Amino acid sequence: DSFSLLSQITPHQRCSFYAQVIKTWYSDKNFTLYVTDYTENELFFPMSPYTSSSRWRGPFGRFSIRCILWDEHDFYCRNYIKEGDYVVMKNVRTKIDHLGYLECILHGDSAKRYNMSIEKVDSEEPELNEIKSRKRLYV
Repeated sequence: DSFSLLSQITPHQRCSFYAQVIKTWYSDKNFTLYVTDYTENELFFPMSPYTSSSRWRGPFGRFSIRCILWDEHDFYCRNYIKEGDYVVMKNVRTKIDHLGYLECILHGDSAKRYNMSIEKVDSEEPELNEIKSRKRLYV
């Protein structure tokens, strides 16, 4: 249907959003992104500022969502989407993990049944103006 702020997404729905990539992690099974639009969601994991060792600089608290990418989504993004990039995720699915936190999932879809996509957004696009503005306010 249309785009949501990350504060508006709920579990077990299809949604679309713009976000900034905070963290990436590739593995032999999948590719993981942690993204934010600097809006808070009560089901996101609360990122701690106190962790003894971490390369995460922010945002802290419940402001970012983990996205797991498998199969073609992994192969496409794993050496392409980078920390600090802006992304637009379209028609992606949300779920709740074993511990109750929201996450986003992109399952391999060779049948092309669900129409999902993730693409990089050029940093000058106006749809990113609110993220940039909220980042300033968050900080």
